[PDB]
Amino acid sequence: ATFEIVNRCSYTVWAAASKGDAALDAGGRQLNSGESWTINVEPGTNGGKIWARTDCYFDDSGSGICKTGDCGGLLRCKRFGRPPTTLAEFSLNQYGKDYIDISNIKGFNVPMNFSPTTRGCRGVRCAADIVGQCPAKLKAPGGGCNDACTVFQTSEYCCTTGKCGPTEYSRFFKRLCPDAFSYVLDKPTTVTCPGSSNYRVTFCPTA
Repeated sequence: ATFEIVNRCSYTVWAAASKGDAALDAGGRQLNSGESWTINVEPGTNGGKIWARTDCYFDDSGSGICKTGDCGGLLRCKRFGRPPTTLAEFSLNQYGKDYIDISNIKGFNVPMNFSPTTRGCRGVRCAADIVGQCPAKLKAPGGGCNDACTVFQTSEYCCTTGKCGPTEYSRFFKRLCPDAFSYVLDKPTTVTCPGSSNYRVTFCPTA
């Protein structure tokens, strides 16, 4: 499947694409404002994510740090990123269908739009100014708005027991973006698309 990853933000992002134990395509690439990086994700990829990293430094080997979404210091992500990360999440060719979402379970750093570029299904977006509105106790000094699991490490916020309900904090994310996951047991905002659909993810889709 083809994912086109567009940076509409006014600032540079370092895009990332991983399934947790490996890269998807090259794993990470810088996107200046307006740039696009096109990737190929293997059919059948289950549990893939794309995200943006902010305020990154990399040496000539591709080693360094990012203030949000750092994946073990690598330009070319093998692993998931350090919260806070707005996540575009997808499992493809799962019994004939593709499943996509955006999640704020791991916080929010950059606004995003996740949309098919083929027919049969609708996109989802989390565009609101979550960083600007972020509860004081959730604010990430490095930038972004952490998830309460990250901050507070409780069974309730992190759904450790598979039993958890909404919280003031999940509800904050949910108010700003009702079409993204806010906690582990949120009513699902997963969209079913045709198997082998294609997609575009856009950072800062409105601004």
